[PDB]
Amino acid sequence: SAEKLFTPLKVGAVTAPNRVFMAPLTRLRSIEPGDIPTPLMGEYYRQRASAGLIISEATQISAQAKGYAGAPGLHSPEQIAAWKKITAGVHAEDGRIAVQLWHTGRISHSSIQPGGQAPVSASALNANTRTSLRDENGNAIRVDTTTPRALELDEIPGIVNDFRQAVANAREAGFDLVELHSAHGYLLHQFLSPSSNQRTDQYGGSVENRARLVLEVVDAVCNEWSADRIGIRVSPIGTFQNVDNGPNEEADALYLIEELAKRGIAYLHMSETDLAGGKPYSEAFRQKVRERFHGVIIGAGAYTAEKAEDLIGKGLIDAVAFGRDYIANPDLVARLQKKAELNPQRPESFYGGGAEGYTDYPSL
Ligand SMILES: Cc1cc2nc3c(=O)[nH]c(=O)nc-3n(C[C@H](O)[C@H](O)[C@H](O)COP(=O)(O)O)c2cc1C
Ligand SMILES: C[C@]12C=CC(=O)C=C1CC[C@@H]1[C@@H]2C(=O)C[C@@]2(C)[C@H]1CC[C@]2(O)/C(O)=C/O
Repeated sequence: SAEKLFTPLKVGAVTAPNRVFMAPLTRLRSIEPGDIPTPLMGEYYRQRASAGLIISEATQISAQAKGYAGAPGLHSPEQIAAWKKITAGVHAEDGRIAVQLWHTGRISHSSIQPGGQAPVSASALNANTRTSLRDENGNAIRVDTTTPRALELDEIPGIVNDFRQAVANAREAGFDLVELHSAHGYLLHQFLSPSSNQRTDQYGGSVENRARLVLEVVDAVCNEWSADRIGIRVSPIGTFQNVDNGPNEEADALYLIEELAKRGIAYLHMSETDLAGGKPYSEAFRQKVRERFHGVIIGAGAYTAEKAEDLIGKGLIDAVAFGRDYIANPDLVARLQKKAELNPQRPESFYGGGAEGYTDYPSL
């Protein structure tokens, strides 16, 4: 029963009974055509309802936002109807669930874009990585990303509106909170990073300009619903999927965080490392972040329970989001509380497929 990991925490409009959160995890098992959540996905989330808070797999705010075959959306009536069943399942088990909303930007492929056209981004620069599509048999396959088209200035308001509309849809779908995906090299992060943003208008250049889009989105969704329903995920230190954070990452991160604090949003979710190597956050930096944000702070990235307890005990973060351990342990909370062994992970089934390696992992 660790120490503080199993104590309640007020997270915006809801109250988590523990600080063991389920990180957003793309599993690519949605129905196509339609990018529709499935009953299987509903079962998967229901099995993990004991989490202090479940943060859903990244979900499209629009069809244009799609970058992976199998990722769900929250823009169509069918998607809203399917998500409604999933959130109800989680609530039936007394859990809480937030929907992570994204626009993949340049991490996409023309074959899954509307009209088969090139994807969009801050600038016309290829992501230089491989996204996941589906072959003729419906199996996940890695394919090089398509070079994007730079969004025209007059197209930006539309992007902001898509985020706003998706949040309105999330409210109807029964989600408890929404998490804006402003990390890991996706659209919002593409604007935030100098490496992927070479714009010469007000959306490029200074950190103020680079953060303009994400802050416009934050304001739009706070106005649409309520600030205490809004969370945001950032990965401001280091490099993620080829997108770094510039030569002044620390200062730029604090600027963004101070701006986010002004909106009084529910939480700040910090993704500290990418799947590969990554420089550890200094306690000094954590302190700088803590004193600038007055909401819940969630730490994530190869966390150990011990590390979570250490940082929560030091008053630097409030909760921890576990990714892969949640894939393999539906009842991770109980296991960590009883200090029980965990099920082994099967990475081969992280993406695509069906029930195997998804609803496959037993609870105690
Ligand atoms: C299979 C897989 C899918 C992921 N999908 C997402 C996602 O959709 N959105 C996101 O922000 N991060 C995503 N991540 C990152 C996780 O949220 C988490 O931060 C990461 O797994 C590192 O923590 P861990 O060591 O506890 O797994 C993904 C990671 C994995 C392994
Ligand atoms: C975890 C991840 C990272 C951050 C995020 O927000 C969402 C995801 C889900 C998809 C993952 C992605 C990666 O880290 C890169 C992967 C693993 C991709 C699927 C195929 C992939 O693009 C890879 O094979 C390219 O090398």
